[PDB]
Amino acid sequence: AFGGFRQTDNSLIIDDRRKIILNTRSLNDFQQKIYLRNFFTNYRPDLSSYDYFAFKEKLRIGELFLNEYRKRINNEVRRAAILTPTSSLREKMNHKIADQILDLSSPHVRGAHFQAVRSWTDASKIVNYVEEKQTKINKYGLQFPLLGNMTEEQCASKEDEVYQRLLKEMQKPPKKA
Amino acid sequence: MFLNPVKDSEFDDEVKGFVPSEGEVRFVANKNKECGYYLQGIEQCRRKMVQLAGDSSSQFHSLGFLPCKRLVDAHYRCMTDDKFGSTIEEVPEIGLDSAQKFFDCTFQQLKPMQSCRRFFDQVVRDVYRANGSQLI
Amino acid sequence: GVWSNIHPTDKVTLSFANIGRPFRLIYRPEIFLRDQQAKFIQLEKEHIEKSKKGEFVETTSPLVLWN
Amino acid sequence: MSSMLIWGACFGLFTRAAACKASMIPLTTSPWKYPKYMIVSAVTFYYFDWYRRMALEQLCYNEEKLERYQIRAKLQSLKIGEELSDAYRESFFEHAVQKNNI
Amino acid sequence: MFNLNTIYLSRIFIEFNFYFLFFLFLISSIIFYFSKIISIQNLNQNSVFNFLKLANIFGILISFFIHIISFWFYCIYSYNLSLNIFSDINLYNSNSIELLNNSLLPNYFKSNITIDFFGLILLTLAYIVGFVSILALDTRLYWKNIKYIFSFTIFLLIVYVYVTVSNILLFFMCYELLLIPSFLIVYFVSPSRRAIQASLYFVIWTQLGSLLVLIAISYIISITNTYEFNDLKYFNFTNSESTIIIFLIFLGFGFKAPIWPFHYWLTKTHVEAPSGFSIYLSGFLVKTALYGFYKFNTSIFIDIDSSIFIAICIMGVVDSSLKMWGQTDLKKLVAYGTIQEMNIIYLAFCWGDSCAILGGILFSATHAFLSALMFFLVDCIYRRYHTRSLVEVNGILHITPNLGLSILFMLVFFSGIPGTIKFISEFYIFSGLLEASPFICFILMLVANVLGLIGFSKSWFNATFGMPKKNTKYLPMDLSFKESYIILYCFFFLFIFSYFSSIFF
Amino acid sequence: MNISYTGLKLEDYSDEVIRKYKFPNSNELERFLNREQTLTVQQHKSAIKLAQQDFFAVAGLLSVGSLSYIFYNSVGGKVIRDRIRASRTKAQKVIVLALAFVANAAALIIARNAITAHNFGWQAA
Amino acid sequence: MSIFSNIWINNDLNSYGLSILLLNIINYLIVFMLILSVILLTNLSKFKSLNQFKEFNSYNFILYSLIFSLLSMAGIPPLLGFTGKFLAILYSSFKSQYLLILFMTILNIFGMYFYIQNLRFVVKKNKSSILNYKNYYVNINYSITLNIILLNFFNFFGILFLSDLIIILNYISSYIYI
Amino acid sequence: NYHYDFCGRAYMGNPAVQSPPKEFFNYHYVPDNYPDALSGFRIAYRDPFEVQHVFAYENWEYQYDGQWWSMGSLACNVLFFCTPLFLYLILQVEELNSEKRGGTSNKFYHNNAGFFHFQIYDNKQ
Ligand SMILES: CCCCCCCCCCCCCCCCCC(=O)OC[C@H](COP(=O)([O-])OCC(O)COP(=O)([O-])OC[C@@H](COC(=O)CCCCCCCCCCCCCCCCC)OC(=O)CCCCCCCCCCCCCCCCC)OC(=O)CCCCCCCCCCCCCCCCC
Ligand SMILES: CCCCCCCCCCCCCCCCCC(=O)OC[C@H](COP(=O)([O-])OCC(O)COP(=O)([O-])OC[C@@H](COC(=O)CCCCCCCCCCCCCCCCC)OC(=O)CCCCCCCCCCCCCCCCC)OC(=O)CCCCCCCCCCCCCCCCC
Ligand SMILES: CCCCCCCCCCCCCCCCCC(=O)OC[C@H](COP(=O)([O-])OCC(O)COP(=O)([O-])OC[C@@H](COC(=O)CCCCCCCCCCCCCCCCC)OC(=O)CCCCCCCCCCCCCCCCC)OC(=O)CCCCCCCCCCCCCCCCC
Ligand SMILES: CCCCCCCCCCCCCCCCCC(=O)OC[C@H](COP(=O)([O-])OCC(O)COP(=O)([O-])OC[C@@H](COC(=O)CCCCCCCCCCCCCCCCC)OC(=O)CCCCCCCCCCCCCCCCC)OC(=O)CCCCCCCCCCCCCCCCC
Ligand SMILES: CCCCCCCCCCCCCCCCCC(=O)OC[C@H](COP(=O)([O-])OCC[N+](C)(C)C)OC(=O)CCCCCCCCCCCCCCCCC
Ligand SMILES: CCCCCCCCCCCCCCCCCC(=O)OC[C@H](COP(=O)([O-])OCC[N+](C)(C)C)OC(=O)CCCCCCCCCCCCCCCCC
Ligand SMILES: CCCCCCCCCCCCCCCCCC(=O)OC[C@H](COP(=O)([O-])OCC[N+](C)(C)C)OC(=O)CCCCCCCCCCCCCCCCC
Ligand SMILES: CCCCCCCCCCCCCCCC(=O)OC[C@H](COP(=O)(O)O)OC(=O)CCCCCCCCCCCCCCC
Ligand SMILES: Nc1ncnc2c1ncn2[C@@H]1O[C@H](COP(=O)(O)OP(=O)(O)O)[C@@H](O)[C@H]1O
Repeated sequence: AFGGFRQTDNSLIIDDRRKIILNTRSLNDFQQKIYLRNFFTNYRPDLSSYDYFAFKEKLRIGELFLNEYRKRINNEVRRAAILTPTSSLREKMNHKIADQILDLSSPHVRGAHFQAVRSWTDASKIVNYVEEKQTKINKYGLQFPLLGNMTEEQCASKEDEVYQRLLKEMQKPPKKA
Repeated sequence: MFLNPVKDSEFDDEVKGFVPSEGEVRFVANKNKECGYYLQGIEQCRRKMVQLAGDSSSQFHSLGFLPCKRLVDAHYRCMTDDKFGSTIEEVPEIGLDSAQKFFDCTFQQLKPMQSCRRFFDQVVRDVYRANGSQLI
Repeated sequence: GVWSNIHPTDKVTLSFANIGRPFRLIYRPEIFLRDQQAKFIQLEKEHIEKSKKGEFVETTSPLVLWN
Repeated sequence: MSSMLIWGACFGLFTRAAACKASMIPLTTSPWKYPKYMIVSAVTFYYFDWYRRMALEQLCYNEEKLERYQIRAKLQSLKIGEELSDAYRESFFEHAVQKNNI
Repeated sequence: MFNLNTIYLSRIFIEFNFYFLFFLFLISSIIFYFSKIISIQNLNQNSVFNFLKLANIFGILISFFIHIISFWFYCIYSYNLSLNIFSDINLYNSNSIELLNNSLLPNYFKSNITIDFFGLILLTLAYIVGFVSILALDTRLYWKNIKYIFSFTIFLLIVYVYVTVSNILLFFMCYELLLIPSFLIVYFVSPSRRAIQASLYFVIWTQLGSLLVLIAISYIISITNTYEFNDLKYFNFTNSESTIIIFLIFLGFGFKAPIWPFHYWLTKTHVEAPSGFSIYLSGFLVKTALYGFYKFNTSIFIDIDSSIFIAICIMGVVDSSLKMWGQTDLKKLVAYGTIQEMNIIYLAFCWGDSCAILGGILFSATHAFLSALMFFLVDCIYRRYHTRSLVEVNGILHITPNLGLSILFMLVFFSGIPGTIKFISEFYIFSGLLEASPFICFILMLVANVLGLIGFSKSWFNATFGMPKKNTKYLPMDLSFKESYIILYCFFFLFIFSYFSSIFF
Repeated sequence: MNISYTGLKLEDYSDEVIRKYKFPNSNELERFLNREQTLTVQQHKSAIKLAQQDFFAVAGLLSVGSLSYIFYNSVGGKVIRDRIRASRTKAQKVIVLALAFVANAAALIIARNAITAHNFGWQAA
Repeated sequence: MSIFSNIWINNDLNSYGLSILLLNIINYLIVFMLILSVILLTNLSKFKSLNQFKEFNSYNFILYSLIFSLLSMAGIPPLLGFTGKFLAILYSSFKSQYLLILFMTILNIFGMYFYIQNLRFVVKKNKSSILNYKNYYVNINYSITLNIILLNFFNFFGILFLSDLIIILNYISSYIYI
Repeated sequence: NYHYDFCGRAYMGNPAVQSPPKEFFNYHYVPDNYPDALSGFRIAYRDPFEVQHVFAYENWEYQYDGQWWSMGSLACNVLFFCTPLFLYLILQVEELNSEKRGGTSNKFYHNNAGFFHFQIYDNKQ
């Protein structure tokens, strides 16, 4: 069973919910647990242990994914430099590419910093973005060998499902406007 | 989880994510910490009932999972702060669908409690989003 | 094996990790919990009987014990 | 492993070997002391197993009484004026009236 | 395509390598004890000492091969476990796979094995550095200390239990078990007479930190009755308890992993200890403390500023780098280099569980190998030239060209040339520190990589170069095959470990 | 313990409540009871047996190869070893050269097999 | 002690500090008995100064028995005295006595060095002759050697079996109603 | 500029020739030590000055209380003494910059809820 450590402070604690008054030095183990030690120590305390483990993994993968965006845009800049002569090179770079380079700066992507200082809201947004990409991939089942593991029956069922989905999408008419 | 479908989507399935309010996160975390006993009780009682009356020839095979009803109702009341009814059947229409999904996860599909807690927390979150100032 | 066959936890962990906790809690925790809940058991029984009856008691509703 | 008798026999054998090594005498000296040590170790360790299990059982039983002492000791340890406070008044009356069944 | 066969093979390999080592040790010890009335060497060709040496060496080597295989299995298992957890997004589906234990061998200490990348890196370091040190201590073990041939096997068993256990108490006990064998080695195997006092200094200095860590563990256990190392997620320590725990943990583990000002014992022990045991000490015995500090500080939530700890680490780095110049003793100079590298590694762990841990682990590995190389070179110099002082040693290259070449390439590797895990670790740490505090990063880099580097290189260059005109009748010949291949293997690891999978780094 | 079927009557509970708390199919109940929803205990046992056999084979091969190499290449100096091998018979030389390599290679191949999941039934297209 | 609707819950065993004190006393007595048995096995007149610790520089059994006994008295982790010291610190933490822990640690480290410094004197130029001569030969007592061996085994492996001893001591102390 | 006559407080060896030391600290070995016999076991006589230099620093000690501050240069000694505080204050200023910007701060981050780096998390039946 969890216990507590005797407190020395002489402050008074008010619990409006239970309508009682306590003293910090007089708290027992359970009262200390209820009043002190309750603070949160993770981005999403509402999630269970397994759910927060998944959240942590998705956050790590999202950080790596933003770093991959930065690496890809840098590689595209290198490709542009090699293919296009210096004349008109900056004229062509003053487009989507330069805006993306600036938008993927250090505050938005953690290149080599020890920690990406993100609020819990920012972590939730990154995990949601990763989950959106995962859903888009899983729609067509592109994650069998990479980013996933499945049995033979699961693979066959996924192939059939993706075939049906592709057929329905093809049969759908073009979007207006 | 925490993903909303796109109403006007070019393709069949598209989802946009959202972040729940800090008040909602605090409420869900506090209620889970306070009522975690009931979820473990639900798991253990489900296993116990399956063991006791799993066989078709068992006398109590027709009363399956009924004893878990008290645990489920107690968990619902603990999560909802004894408001919005004293039973799961009294769940509001906003969370009725999520409650049905949770029941299918737990008793029909017999999926892991890791999975079914997602639907139970979805019910709680739906109630909290519907009310807002009523729970806090 | 034999020396630790008394308890699933290892002997060193038993000797050091458990400080001040009752041996009733270390061994046979179910009996400890049931003794702790003795009165709550009868309260829950009365609540169940009343619920079967017309009356519904909200004071003891939280007492739904499984261990 | 699981047999305390066999564990004690092995302990006695190794104790005899270690004693021979420490005394610097050949390990074959006084051969009759090997079975003697094995038997003595097996018997004593078997008895110690039984005694440890008995002591654990009796300690578990005594803890029930010790809980009664703790509850009553806690009430008597209350500082002056706290025995009629809302946080202890009902328990104090329970222990001073309901349990006054002599 | 990942299947349960790989999972069970990984678990079985990890569990059974420990029992392989334990049974080898048990059989060797039984033979040693029951073959002779008195457990000392018989000075003849038919002594059991040859068999014991063979058994120890080629138990360590075979267990190292099996550890390579098991580490690769663990890497695959962990990568696929992460993929399984991350990939599935359906709410109904959840990864809940339960494994049933084998019925052949029991779980040692009734504990379920848990393995991590840092723990397995530490175990690999244990294997390799122990192999090098045992190869070194052959000339030291003679006729009354042969019983210490099993010291490195005991170290391997202790480290295996240390890194393959999910119990806080067993973790702490394994960490504390390392003192007795090391003290006995220093006391009974060190040729120099000052080793007697060096051993006492080592014992007292390390035991002060051991007591600090013991106080921290008592705080954790008494407050939280749990011991599983994972139930701490559901219990939060108050601010006062957390700050006390972090301070105690940091100071206690820095007593072992040398930090300023607690490195007097390290200098004394390195100077006055066996040349073969100093390799093991510097390479491995100062990194168990880092591993324990990482585990505890990542398990506990800490709400205090780490500026004080960072300042302590940087002060230690600066102190060691400045003092490098004034050391004419090669062994003491290498000890100061060890202090510097260990302080940098410790600084790498001052940001909780941030990305700095990867750089810290890589720097721990590279420092282990580099310190092993440097201490082995010092050992060769001392053994063939009967002195390890710059004033008495000069012009090594012109009489022992291979040794001089090894010294020069060791200096090049220590300089941190690109293409080496040393350079990679420096890059990680400095890239993080530049954004953390760029001016502090500049000061640290300047000091360590200029002033300390110059002080370190002065003595080694002066020893390697020159003209050995003194005592021409007593000059040595060259390195042996054993020494040459040890140096080559150190260089090969330092070079090729940069190609290890980047998933874990 | 008040959590039991005693005292429960289907009349008290509504039809929807009973349907909600109705037992699933017998196959689903058996899978849940035996914990074989995804993998079977026999599959676990077979995997464990294969793992133990592979570990034993790998360890034995490594030990045999290492000891054979040591004893064959630890007879003396270069000249002594060369002369001994020259006097060595043809088959003895063949075994001396091949035993250690074959043992180590078999161990490494057995190690590689587990990580390489070639025996997957989806190979098609 | 917690109250929930007049139901007292006690997760603390009051009869535990006395058990820990008894354990410490027993451990110290065992280690003292080990060292004194080592002394009694030899000639008593030799040992009269801390310098005379070198006189223990005799055959391996006596030498290492003395070394490990001194380490156990100091409180080195694997040995027996560490069990008592660690459990005392654990109980102090349980009772929330940080100042008592501090003073205990100061005393422990000072005493640890006090015990350790004698290992320096244990070093001797040659092998000592501290055994009494009987029938023209040194008298080695098999019974005392066996007792020292049992004490050495328990000193080395007390951690493994400490749970049983702790159970027995708590069982004995529980009879006290305090 | 450094000369022995005019150094005063920056000590160094005197340039004048001196007779060899009669007594000096020397190498000592543990009793019953096994000799090191690498490369034929050839030992040369050690130079007294070289041995004295080898063992001088280990035995050097301050003669009187407070000599450390005065020896060498007082300003450099005080700067070296105050170095840890300078480092700590620089770190605090850099942390001020970090706080006001939003970059990495000096704290024990707890992104993982006690989940160690690539640890194996499994359950058993
Ligand atoms: C499920 C369980 C699993 C767990 C395992 C648990 C079990 C663990 C134990 C396992 C072993 C079992 C042993 C059972 C018998 C134990 C009896 C007993 O009490 O033991 C202690 C007791 C000895 O203590 P002690 O002498 O009283 O102590 C004196 C103090 O030291 C004080 O010393 P002191 O200096 O004052 O005096 C020295 C001593 C000097 O004297 C001595 O040397 C002592 C005596 C030694 C010789 C004894 C005679 C041997 C020959 C005949 C044996 C009887 C017939 C056996 C029939 C077997 C048929 C199948 O002085 C005396 O003479 C005093 C003692 C007087 C004589 C006592 C006679 C006792 C006889 C006991 C017989 C036991 C077997 C009966 C079985 C019956 C079957 C129907 O008896 C013995 O140990 C007797 C010796 C037995 C071992 C002999 C070893 C050397 C010879 C080996 C030959 C091997 C050949 C075969 C090879 C096969 C492989 C290739
Ligand atoms: C003829 C005897 C043959 C014995 C065969 C082996 C059978 C078991 C031993 C039974 C002996 C019974 C009689 C007592 C004789 C010894 C006392 C004595 O004075 O004899 C003088 C007798 C004659 O005197 P002498 O030789 O002239 O004088 C030498 C002095 O004794 C100086 O000698 P020394 O320096 O060599 O002494 C050892 C030295 C240093 O000794 C060591 O360091 C022992 C290393 C053992 C290897 C395994 C360690 C693995 C560590 C992993 C981490 C675990 C963490 C757990 C958390 C809590 C912390 C432990 O001192 C210590 O032991 C102090 C450190 C203690 C560390 C505690 C380690 C606990 C590990 C528990 C076992 C783990 C098993 C896991 C696998 C199974 C899972 C189901 O001495 C001998 O003949 C040699 C005795 C040397 C020790 C023998 C035992 C070593 C091998 C142990 C293998 C089995 C594991 C241990 C558990 C055993 C059951 C409880
Ligand atoms: C984790 C920390 C743990 C710390 C442990 C601290 C203690 C460790 C060291 C001491 C332990 C006791 C060792 C045995 C006694 C010494 C004498 C002896 O037997 O050897 C001489 C004797 C040597 O015979 P020999 O060489 O053939 O001839 C000798 C002379 O020529 C001829 O000899 P003699 O004619 O002059 O005398 C022969 C007589 C000599 O025997 C004696 O006179 C024994 C002297 C000691 C008496 C005190 C024993 C108390 C035992 C209870 C536990 C407390 C132990 C306290 C120990 C330290 C106290 C300062 O031999 C016997 O009969 C030996 C029997 C020994 C067992 C006694 C059991 C008494 C139980 C009483 C209490 C029962 C519970 C009541 C509950 C109440 C509830 C209302 O040894 C043997 O025959 C066997 C030697 C090899 C196997 C030894 C097995 C020892 C097992 C110890 C178990 C300890 C408890 C369980 C573990 C607890 C922790 C988990
Ligand atoms: C807090 C506000 C700060 C901001 C405001 C602006 C800065 C104000 C700082 C204060 C400047 C005026 C006071 C300095 C007096 C000298 C130091 C002293 O007291 O030590 C005893 C002084 C030194 O004796 P000694 O070192 O034991 O004997 C050496 C012999 O010369 C034999 O030596 P050697 O021939 O072997 O050669 C060694 C020589 C050469 O040594 C070397 O080559 C090795 C490197 C030495 C260090 C060079 C300085 C590097 C930059 C320092 C950066 C510090 C940052 C951390 C502190 C930050 C604090 C804000 O070593 C020396 O440097 C010794 C000379 C004295 C130290 C000069 C350097 C450090 C002074 C403190 C600077 C503080 C700057 C703070 C601002 C930083 C920027 C934000 O003793 C004497 O009086 C003998 C004469 C020595 C030459 C004096 C030169 C004239 C100085 C001006 C005199 C008028 C002062 C009026 C004061 C008015 C009331 C407030
Ligand atoms: C129905 C019951 C029937 C029972 C029948 C009786 C069975 C008797 C069995 C006797 C076995 C004797 C084995 C001796 C082996 C000697 C090996 C050797 O040479 O080693 C020498 C070595 C070396 O000794 P050394 O010191 O002389 O060394 C010589 C070497 N130089 C020269 C270098 C010094 O020492 C030993 O190992 C001998 C001493 C130990 C002997 C241990 C014997 C254990 C016996 C256990 C019996 C258990 C029976 C259980 C019965 C249970 C019934 C329910
Ligand atoms: C209840 C069961 C208990 C089992 C106890 C196990 C008993 C172990 C006994 C060891 C005896 C060692 C000496 C044997 C005789 C050697 C004769 C010789 O030199 O001729 C050369 C012959 C053959 O040499 P070769 O020239 O043919 O070389 C090829 C070698 N083999 C056959 C191994 C491929 O014997 C040997 O070479 C055997 C060497 C044995 C020593 C090995 C030392 C390495 C470490 C292992 C030691 C054993 C521990 C257990 C295994 C490891 C842990 C799992
Ligand atoms: C470096 C010194 C020389 C080397 C030896 C090392 C010895 C010192 C080891 C570190 C000890 C901890 C120091 C930092 C403490 C930080 C927390 C703190 O006290 O702040 C007030 C803390 C934190 O307060 P707070 O203000 O942050 O929040 C709580 C505020 N109230 C209570 C009002 C609500 O306040 C306390 O609760 C007081 C705790 C004081 C504890 C001091 C004694 C510790 C005893 C155990 C360790 C003893 C080790 C001895 C080793 C041997 C020495 C020879
Ligand atoms: C050197 C060969 C290595 C082979 C790989 C597996 C090694 C496993 C560890 C063995 C340790 C030594 C024996 C211990 C015996 C003991 O007391 O063993 C005692 C225990 C008994 O366990 P329980 O009592 O709990 O049932 O043995 C075991 O648990 C299993 C022992 C190993 C079983 C496999 C044997 C393989 C034999 C290979 C023969 C060819 C080898 C050729 C080498 C050149
Ligand atoms: N250890 C030393 N300490 C101080 N000065 C030294 C030392 N060794 C040499 N010198 C200096 O070297 C010079 C003498 O050179 P040296 O090689 O000894 O030739 P010689 O003594 O024949 O003149 C002097 O200036 C002397 O001060």
